[PDB]
Amino acid sequence: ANVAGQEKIATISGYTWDGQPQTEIPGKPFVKSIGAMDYMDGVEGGDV
Amino acid sequence: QNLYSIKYKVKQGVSKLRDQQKIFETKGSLSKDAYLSIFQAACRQIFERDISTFVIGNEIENIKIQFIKGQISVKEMINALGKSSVYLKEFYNPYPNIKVIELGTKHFLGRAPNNQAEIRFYNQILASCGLQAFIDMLTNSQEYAEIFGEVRVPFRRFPTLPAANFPNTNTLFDKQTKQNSVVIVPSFKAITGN
Amino acid sequence: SIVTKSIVNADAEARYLSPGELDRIKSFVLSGQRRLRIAQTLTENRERIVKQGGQQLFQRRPDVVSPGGNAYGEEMTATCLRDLDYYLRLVTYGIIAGDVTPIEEIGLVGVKEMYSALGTPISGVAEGIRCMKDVACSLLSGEDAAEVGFYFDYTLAAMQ
Amino acid sequence: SIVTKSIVNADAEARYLSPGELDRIKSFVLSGQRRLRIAQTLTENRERIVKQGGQQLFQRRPDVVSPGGNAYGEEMTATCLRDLDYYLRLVTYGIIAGDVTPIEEIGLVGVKEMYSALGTPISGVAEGIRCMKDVACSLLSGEDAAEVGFYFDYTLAAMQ
Amino acid sequence: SIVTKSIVNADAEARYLSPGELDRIKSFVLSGQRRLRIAQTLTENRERIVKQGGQQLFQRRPDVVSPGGNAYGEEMTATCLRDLDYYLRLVTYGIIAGDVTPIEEIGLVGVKEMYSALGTPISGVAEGIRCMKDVACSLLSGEDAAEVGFYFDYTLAAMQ
Amino acid sequence: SIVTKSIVNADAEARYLSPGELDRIKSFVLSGQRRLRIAQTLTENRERIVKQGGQQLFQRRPDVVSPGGNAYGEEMTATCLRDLDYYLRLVTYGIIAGDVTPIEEIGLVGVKEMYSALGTPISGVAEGIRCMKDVACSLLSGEDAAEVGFYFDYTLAAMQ
Amino acid sequence: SGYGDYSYSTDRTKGHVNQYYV
Amino acid sequence: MVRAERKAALQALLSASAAGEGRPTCGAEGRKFVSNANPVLVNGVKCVEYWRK
Amino acid sequence: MQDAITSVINAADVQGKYLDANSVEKLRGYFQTGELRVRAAATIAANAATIIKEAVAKSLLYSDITRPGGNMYTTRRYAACIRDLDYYLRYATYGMLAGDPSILDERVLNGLKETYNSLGVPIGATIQAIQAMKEVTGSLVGSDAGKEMGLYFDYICSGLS
Amino acid sequence: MQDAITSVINAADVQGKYLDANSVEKLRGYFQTGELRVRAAATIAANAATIIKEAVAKSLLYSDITRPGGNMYTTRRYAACIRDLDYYLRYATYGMLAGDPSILDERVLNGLKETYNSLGVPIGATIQAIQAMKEVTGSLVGSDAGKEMGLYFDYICSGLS
Amino acid sequence: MQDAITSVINAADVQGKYLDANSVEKLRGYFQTGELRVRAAATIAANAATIIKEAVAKSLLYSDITRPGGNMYTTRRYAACIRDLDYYLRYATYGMLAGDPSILDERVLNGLKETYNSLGVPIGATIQAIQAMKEVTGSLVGSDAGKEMGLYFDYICSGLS
Amino acid sequence: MQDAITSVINAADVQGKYLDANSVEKLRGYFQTGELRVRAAATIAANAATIIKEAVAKSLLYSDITRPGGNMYTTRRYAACIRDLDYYLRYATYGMLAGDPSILDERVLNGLKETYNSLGVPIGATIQAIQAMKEVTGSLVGSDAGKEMGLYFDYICSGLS
Ligand SMILES: CCC1=C(C)/C(=C/C2=NC(=C\c3[nH]c(/C=C4\NC(=O)[C@H](C)[C@H]4CC)c(C)c3CCC(=O)O)/C(CCC(=O)O)=C2C)NC1=O
Ligand SMILES: CCC1=C(C)/C(=C/C2=NC(=C\c3[nH]c(/C=C4\NC(=O)[C@H](C)[C@H]4CC)c(C)c3CCC(=O)O)/C(CCC(=O)O)=C2C)NC1=O
Ligand SMILES: CCC1=C(C)/C(=C/C2=NC(=C\c3[nH]c(/C=C4\NC(=O)[C@H](C)[C@H]4CC)c(C)c3CCC(=O)O)/C(CCC(=O)O)=C2C)NC1=O
Ligand SMILES: CCC1=C(C)/C(=C/C2=NC(=C\c3[nH]c(/C=C4\NC(=O)[C@H](C)[C@H]4CC)c(C)c3CCC(=O)O)/C(CCC(=O)O)=C2C)NC1=O
Ligand SMILES: CCC1=C(C)/C(=C/C2=NC(=C\c3[nH]c(/C=C4\NC(=O)[C@H](C)[C@H]4CC)c(C)c3CCC(=O)O)/C(CCC(=O)O)=C2C)NC1=O
Ligand SMILES: CCC1=C(C)/C(=C/C2=NC(=C\c3[nH]c(/C=C4\NC(=O)[C@H](C)[C@H]4CC)c(C)c3CCC(=O)O)/C(CCC(=O)O)=C2C)NC1=O
Ligand SMILES: CCC1=C(C)/C(=C/C2=NC(=C\c3[nH]c(/C=C4\NC(=O)[C@H](C)[C@H]4CC)c(C)c3CCC(=O)O)/C(CCC(=O)O)=C2C)NC1=O
Repeated sequence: ANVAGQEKIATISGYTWDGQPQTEIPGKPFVKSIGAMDYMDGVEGGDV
Repeated sequence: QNLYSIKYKVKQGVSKLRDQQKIFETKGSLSKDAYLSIFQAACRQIFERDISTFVIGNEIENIKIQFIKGQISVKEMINALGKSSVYLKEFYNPYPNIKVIELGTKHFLGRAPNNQAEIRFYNQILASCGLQAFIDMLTNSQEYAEIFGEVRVPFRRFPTLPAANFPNTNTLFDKQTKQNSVVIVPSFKAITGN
Repeated sequence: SIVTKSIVNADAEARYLSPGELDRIKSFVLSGQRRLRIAQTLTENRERIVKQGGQQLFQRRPDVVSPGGNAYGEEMTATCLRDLDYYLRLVTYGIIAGDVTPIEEIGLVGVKEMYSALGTPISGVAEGIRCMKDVACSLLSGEDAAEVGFYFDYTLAAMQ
Repeated sequence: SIVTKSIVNADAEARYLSPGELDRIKSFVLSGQRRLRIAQTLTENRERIVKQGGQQLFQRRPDVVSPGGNAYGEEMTATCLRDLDYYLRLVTYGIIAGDVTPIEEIGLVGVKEMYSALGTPISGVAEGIRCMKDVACSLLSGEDAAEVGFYFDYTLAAMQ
Repeated sequence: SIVTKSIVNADAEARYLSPGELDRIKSFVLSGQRRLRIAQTLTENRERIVKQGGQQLFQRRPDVVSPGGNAYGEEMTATCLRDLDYYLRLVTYGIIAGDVTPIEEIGLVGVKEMYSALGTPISGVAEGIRCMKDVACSLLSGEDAAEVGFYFDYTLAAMQ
Repeated sequence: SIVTKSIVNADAEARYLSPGELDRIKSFVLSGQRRLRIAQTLTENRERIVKQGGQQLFQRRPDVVSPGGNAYGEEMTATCLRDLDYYLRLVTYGIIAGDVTPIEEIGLVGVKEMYSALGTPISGVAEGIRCMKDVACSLLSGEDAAEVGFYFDYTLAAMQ
Repeated sequence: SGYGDYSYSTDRTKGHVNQYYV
Repeated sequence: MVRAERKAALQALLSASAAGEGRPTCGAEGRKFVSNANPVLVNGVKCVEYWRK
Repeated sequence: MQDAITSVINAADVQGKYLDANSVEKLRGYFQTGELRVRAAATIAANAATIIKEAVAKSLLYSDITRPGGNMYTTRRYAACIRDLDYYLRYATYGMLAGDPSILDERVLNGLKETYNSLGVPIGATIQAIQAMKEVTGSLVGSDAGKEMGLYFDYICSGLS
Repeated sequence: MQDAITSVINAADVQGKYLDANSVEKLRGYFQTGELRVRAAATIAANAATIIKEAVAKSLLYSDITRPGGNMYTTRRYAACIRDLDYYLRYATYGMLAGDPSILDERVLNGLKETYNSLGVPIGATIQAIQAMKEVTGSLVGSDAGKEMGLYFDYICSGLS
Repeated sequence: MQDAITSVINAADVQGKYLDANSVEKLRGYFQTGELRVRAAATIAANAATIIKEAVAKSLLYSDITRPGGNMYTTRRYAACIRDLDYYLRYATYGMLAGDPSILDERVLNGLKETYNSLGVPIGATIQAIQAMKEVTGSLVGSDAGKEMGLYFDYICSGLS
Repeated sequence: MQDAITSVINAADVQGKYLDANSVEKLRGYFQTGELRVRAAATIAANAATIIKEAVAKSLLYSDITRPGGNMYTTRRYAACIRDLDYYLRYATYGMLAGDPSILDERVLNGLKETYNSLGVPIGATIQAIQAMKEVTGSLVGSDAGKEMGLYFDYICSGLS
């Protein structure tokens, strides 16, 4: 999951430093942000 | 009862070989035919068989004549017999020193090595002085003089008390000569401490 | 046995049995029919020898069956006579074996260490074997009574 | 006890316990872990002390268990050994009390009147307490056998 | 246990315990003081629960203690109540363990193969556990009686 | 340890520990509160004992720190002082065990064979221990300095 | 080991198989 | 209690200035005997036969 | 495997005992420290990959073990070595939750000293990589939790030497 | 062999450390129980013939192992039987004085299961003659002393099973 | 070792029996054939060296085992070959006198098939030399005695294959 | 595995011989006792639950092993123990029909002593549950049939000791 974000393939939502799920909206766990890169094409396996 | 029940109860115990054992020694005024049966019995203890098939014929001939004349005792004939070229060729050349220790106590003491302090004591003698200093430390020990003295020939000596020595001494004397190249007592598994 | 004892002495010396040792083995097999007869005479008079020899011991050593004695009661006196049946069985083995090795290897080696641990007087077990000796020697002739008297006498000296 | 024997002497004169009396009471409670240890050994060695002390008694007094004796029979011998177990129990009460008072108030006052009224030889009971004393003194140390022997000795003197 | 069952499920997958599994383990350690109190109440009423529970069982199943019945006599009725003391001990283990694992691994696997070999009716061993359940549920409140009623009910269904 | 050295002597003759041997073990373990204090005075004066004892050694043996000597250079003189701490640590082991067993089994058996392999003069190592002994024995009272003075004396005689 | 030494590999004899026509 | 026992075991070390035999197997040392080896370990374990023979 | 609770039920079951006051003391000791263990078990599970990265950098990333010819030279031997530290940290966390070292004898140490001798893996180096992983963890989780995790690291090190 | 004092010194010595406060507290744990051991060790030395005589009567005296065909049948087997029981009782007293079971591993249990299987000696009947000897000894030495002596009777039985 | 007599006393001793009619039949069988065995034992003892000279000439002397590279090549290898036949003939005579094959299991066959495999000695050739020694002896001593000696030759051959 | 018929055929086949008069007499020894074996084998198949129920009651039912702490304590261990007694009784009936103990070596005794030592099952208590099962079976099948069935109960006990 660090290799995936290091090559800029995707962002994998994980845990905080003490075991709590990461989230962008505190209702549900593992919610991630969006915009302008999730809909950009031609960058599927970018940086690979 | 049946043949399987009876056969299992007859074999329990140590062995009838402990009771069926002969001890050779010199009493007063032996003839020359009686000295010759004691000498041939000493060659079966130190070499595990009679020498006719592995000597040329003149290696230990003067030790035999010197004994039949009554000039040397059974303890001198056994020290002079174990530090000869026949013993060196048979029980020192083909084996490591760890196996030479277990065979030396077997032939000259009738028992396997007692404990680790004994294995590391004889191993330091075989490293510094060699084989003939090894034989002198066995025949000149206080254990030898107590059980064999100067008039008896060593025997199998079924031991009890040192708490590994019965099963170890039985594995040495129940294997035939050159049965395999395994070391019975290579060492004792290290007990905690120093 | 004569045969076993001669073979271990000839294997220890790594040769065959001499003609003088092969005659002692022939002298022993010729007496086998007689030895077998003496042992079947003691085997069919087991109760009479153990019961009578036991009753005789209690007359000679009345303290072993007294209160506080070792063989006191129904259960301890039956064990008392159980031991006399062990040693009469061994004596019939030694008669047919021709020697005292069956008696020595069974019930004479460490016999003082066993009875001294059980609390039984070793001196009374020897007087009970002496009493079975005469009950048995009365069932045999003068020539057989000296034959079996040997094996009863060796058990006593080993038990003192 | 010792606290009892000291309060009785202060109560008798209408005064408080003297400092010397309070010193003895203090010395007595500091021994409780030792008295409780000796008493618990004799309590754990009942059958050894009673069976051996009794069998040694029937070797010195064979007539009490013979035909015509008081302890003759299985039921009468169990009562013979029942009484030796009564006097071992009292010895443990005297050890922990640090006094011969519990042994005296139970089974020593009027003991000759009782045993004569039952037909039992009083001297045979004192011989069983002297035999049961040696089996107890052999299971204890050299210093523990000095205390336990003080209570076995007082009982024998009172039984004569 | 609840902690053991979670670790073997996470070891089978070669991972750590998830935050959802670590909450069920935290919910279990906070109820430990309450679980220790309930099981400590059944442990000081063992005689009342086993005596009353079995005594009440002989009213429901009077044929097991009748002549010819399995638990007939002093010895077979004491063995009868011996079995009820086994299953009450296991129930106190399951209360503190939080689950029925201790009751299943001891005395519920192969239980029908054992009683069918001893000749005991399995249908009567279940009615005796039902009778200890009510004796025990009367010593507890309404909230604890439903707590321990779970472990008594699982033993019955496994024994049918 | 003194307990170990007594068990091997009794095992040699195949007997229980004599009263004279059980008397030593009692007198030894009762003194444990003072052996633990003597070993603590040396354990907190390690730097003064090694820094002072090694400082005297290089005045009496100026050849080990000259060119060609074993302890020539700052890194070999530091290894010199490392060995003086090895032997002081063993002396505190011997004070607490009441015997020279820990010293001889760690750093006395084959000690001449060790230094002969490294080129180190054994007479210079025994000179550094003799100089540490005065510093150590000067921190202690009249008879505590006699106990500590022995383990330094056994190490010296063993090291020559 | 020595000079005259036995080994299975240098044994061209029919001694381990009793072909008695050789 | 251990005073006379210690003063004698200490004298044994000093007066035991025995000679040397063999080839050095530890630098210059390493002769037939190992330094300060406890002799009670080798000679304290004895071979015994119940019913001696 | 058995945890601190199962360990007490099993020891009282082989004696035929109800849970007495001495068994209730061992059960209370675990229930009190139980909230401290679920807190460290969640903080170690989230930093698992970066704990081993920092523990290797402190012990044996800057030695010459990775030099050509030694173990953990090739990529296969380097990847197989961090997978063991990956093993020891995960099984010391199963032992800190359970409060019992019983799972380490069953599923870790069984025939492991013989496996390293057959392969040639330095066992003294594995013990110092584990001692570094003990220091990295004891700062992340604190002193109380770090002193419990260090109890099961010493168990792997003692059963490995 | 190492006793309880050497077992604490050897634990500090393998770290190169002086005796710290925790090892000094283990040393005090032995010095306290040291006078309780010399008392129990002297009472077993005097009642040794009695303990073995009672363990045989309670265990194996009127069974078929003492009858014709049993191991202990002949008078040589009986004297060897009650001599082994005198070995276990003397070595279990060495282990109680030392406070360590290490002497039982080198000088008692070494090759002892291979010895009895060679001869045909029943192991289960031996464990119950040792268990009966533990019961007779707890009566003589007390309850707190009998908890220590029984600690080394179970070490022999567990390594002999 | 036990002979025909000791074998019957030992089998009745482990059962607690006096010698019944069935044990007396086995004792009579040995006492009858006892004169036949002391006659053959003196005939084999006087022709011991020439029996094996003729038995080797019939089996192994005119094969190619003595060819260079065989087992029996060197003089040491040849002298050890005939020393074994000295063993087998002398121990089959101890077994014919005793009337019991018990001495062959104890002092001959113990670890012998492993000793020949370690040295490389052909097992089937030894059985073929023993079968010749069995035929040479059965003509010297006769049919009744030769059929008893051939009973203990087959015992050495069966325990060797 | 081989029965008494194959044991005679394999002895002739190893010599390349046809069945001679002595091997034909061994074949008649089995054909005679063949109807006595099918009668005993059919009565054990019907009274198998009864034989095992009695060997347990006479041997190991009210002892220290059915109590908390001993093997056979838990109900899983009780059902496992009386299932083993049903293995020995079924395989001892195969060996009686075949007249050969060879099936007991491959399918019963193979690795069985290593199995019980792994688990901690008492061997001496197992031999007496098998000896008690031999005593219950001799009452059901008779005296001459009980001499054959007891021949394979002792083979299992002698190879299990
Ligand atoms: C002629 C062929 C031959 C050899 C080689 C041999 C070796 C041998 N080495 C031994 C011990 C030993 N060997 C070592 C060796 C070493 N320690 C290390 O850390 C090293 C890397 C290493 C150097 C190679 C040690 C320390 C012992 C003593 C073990 C102990 O005291 O517990 C022992 C036990 C006796 C004793 O302690 O003196 C033997 C018999 N015997 C033979 O017959
Ligand atoms: C100090 C540690 C240690 C032990 C224990 C030990 C035991 C030992 N026990 C032996 C024999 C034996 N041991 C027994 C023992 C028993 N038979 C029974 O039925 C009982 C259940 C059991 C004793 C409780 C018997 C019968 C023999 C065979 C003795 C003979 O056949 O002469 C032997 C063979 C020598 C002999 O005694 O004749 C040894 C060496 N050796 C040691 O170094
Ligand atoms: C074959 C060789 C052999 C012998 C001799 C032998 C003796 C032997 N005698 C025993 C007991 C006994 N033996 C006696 C014997 C006697 N009491 C007396 O006052 C008399 C002097 C004496 C008989 C003449 C008694 C009373 C007991 C029971 C001891 C007790 O439990 O109090 C026992 C213990 C219980 C048992 O019988 O199994 C053995 C093993 N065992 C053997 O293997
Ligand atoms: C903890 C799991 C567990 C259980 C339950 C268990 C049971 C168990 N029950 C037994 C016997 C028995 N159990 C009973 C029980 C009963 N009879 C009745 O009529 C009632 C219906 C029922 C009780 C409610 C009886 C009568 C016996 C003895 C049977 C006999 O000997 O005739 C026995 C054999 C003797 C003994 O107690 O050692 C075992 C091992 N063992 C275990 O390990
Ligand atoms: C023979 C097959 C083989 C390979 C390939 C190998 C790789 C390898 N690369 C390493 C480090 C490294 N490798 C790099 C490489 C890079 N940094 C970048 O930014 C670039 C993208 C990349 C260049 C390719 C760096 C920076 C380190 C040091 C990492 C550190 O010390 O934290 C290390 C640890 C230290 C060392 O020994 O160098 C190994 C073992 N070992 C082997 O046996
Ligand atoms: C869960 C319990 C458990 C453990 C502990 C375990 C250890 C284990 N370590 C292995 C290899 C290995 N382990 C190492 C380890 C190291 N190299 C070093 O330099 C360091 C000192 C050390 C890292 C700390 C290496 C290099 C190998 C590969 C050996 C090879 O490929 O030849 C292997 C061989 C398996 C394979 O490669 O597929 C096993 C089974 N297995 C288990 O199931
Ligand atoms: C009393 C019971 C007993 C037996 C049987 C016995 C056998 C035995 N045979 C041996 C060697 C030997 N055995 C043979 C035998 C043979 N070569 C052939 O070609 C033939 C087929 C075969 C004989 C018929 C040879 C050649 C050697 C010497 C091996 C060598 O020197 O490498 C050795 C080696 C040591 C020695 O000879 O002293 C033993 C111990 N020892 C015993 O104590």
